[PDB]
Amino acid sequence: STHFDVIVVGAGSMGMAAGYQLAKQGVKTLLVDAFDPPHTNGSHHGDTRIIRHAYGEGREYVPLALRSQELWYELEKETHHKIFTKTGVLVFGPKGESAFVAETMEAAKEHSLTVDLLEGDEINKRWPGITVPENYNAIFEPNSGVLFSENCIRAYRELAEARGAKVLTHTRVEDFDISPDSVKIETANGSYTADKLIVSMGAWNSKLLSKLNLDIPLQPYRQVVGFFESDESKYSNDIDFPGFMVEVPNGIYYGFPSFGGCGLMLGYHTFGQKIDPDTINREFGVYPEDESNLRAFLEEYMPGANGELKRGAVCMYTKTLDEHFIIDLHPEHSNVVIAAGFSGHGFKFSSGVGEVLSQLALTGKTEHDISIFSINRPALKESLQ
Ligand SMILES: Cc1cc2nc3c(=O)[nH]c(=O)nc-3n(C[C@H](O)[C@H](O)[C@H](O)COP(=O)(O)OP(=O)(O)OC[C@H]3O[C@@H](n4cnc5c(N)ncnc54)[C@H](O)[C@@H]3O)c2cc1C
Ligand SMILES: [Cl-]
Repeated sequence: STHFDVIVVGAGSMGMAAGYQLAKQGVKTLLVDAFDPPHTNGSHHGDTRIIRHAYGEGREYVPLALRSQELWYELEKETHHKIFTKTGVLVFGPKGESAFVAETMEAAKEHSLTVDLLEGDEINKRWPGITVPENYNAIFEPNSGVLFSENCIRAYRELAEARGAKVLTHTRVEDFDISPDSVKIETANGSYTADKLIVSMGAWNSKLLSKLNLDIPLQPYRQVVGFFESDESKYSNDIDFPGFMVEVPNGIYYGFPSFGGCGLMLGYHTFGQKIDPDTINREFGVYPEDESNLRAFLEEYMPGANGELKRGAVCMYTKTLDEHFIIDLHPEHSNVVIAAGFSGHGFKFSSGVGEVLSQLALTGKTEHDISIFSINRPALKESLQ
């Protein structure tokens, strides 16, 4: 008996950003979440996320990253919660052997991004505590950095609610009923209707998009991070130790300097367990690889950051087959917007994605170029159910 203008299902990284954008414009919005964001059951916890701009994954990503960066600076000004610290982001790998490094370097050139290029011992000299072989090269982006991701969602929620958005917590959406002129969601706490729907359920998109007659390969992965006791004279943000994402022969790792003595945090990017979001084991350390894959990197490349484990977390990626996002209207329903498959690299864009989703919901179009995120693209291996 309350009709909304827009309902957002899944008020996490993408949905809460969309909620803020909609509320800002006086759009009557309901956000429904299975938990109470920010929380520790989805893809947004573990405190910190890298934002970088030299995005070799595709041209379309660079302006989205730069717009998102400006939106994060705006958010910083709007809230009391801490949003962004400009740690810089270091990318390294073996010379001539890392597509990730090469693509990052190409992206910086193509978009005239401000970066430093260094190699071998220059890396170890600039950032004491890093020990790479002489045949490694690097590209450092001084103006990118680290987002406090739980703070971001909390701030967007507070601002959205202040403007009149309603947030229904601890409420799982179980089904959808879509009409030419309205949308309906079904939950154990009641059913709700609106003119438009945004669907942004994170790892649960892989289970519930079938309720919208969609059959899209989406695989959730269990991805752990650990915080380690570190040499603070080397690895502290206070001594300019950078965020990093790097490629070594056995994969990609990412991490964060120690903030206020929390310890250096590390994740292994290219490996995780295939899981179901409803049965995933969210306890860190239950597989020996959780800790050992991290320490194998640290002892080789960041040896003074390989101390006692201070904290672990268990988070999820949701991968598409091509590892590009899905941001598009539902092919059968122009009043339904889908945001899915962020493939372990979506958080930095979540501010810009909130803007895109807002535009798609209200106008059926966006000013951003999102062509590479089309739900109809062949590399998805997608169709209707
Ligand atoms: C360990 C780790 C490190 C990462 N590091 C980075 C990084 O450094 N840089 C970067 O850009 N990205 C990073 N990412 C990726 C980024 O965090 C994700 O791409 C992004 O958070 C996905 O956002 P989302 O809104 O799709 O999912 P979420 O933020 O998980 O939001 C989905 C929401 O949907 C809700 N929901 C689920 N089912 C229902 C239902 N049936 N009804 C109602 N609500 C429902 C959930 O409760 C949740 O709140 C990392 C991810 C992980 C796991
Ligand atoms: Cl993801």
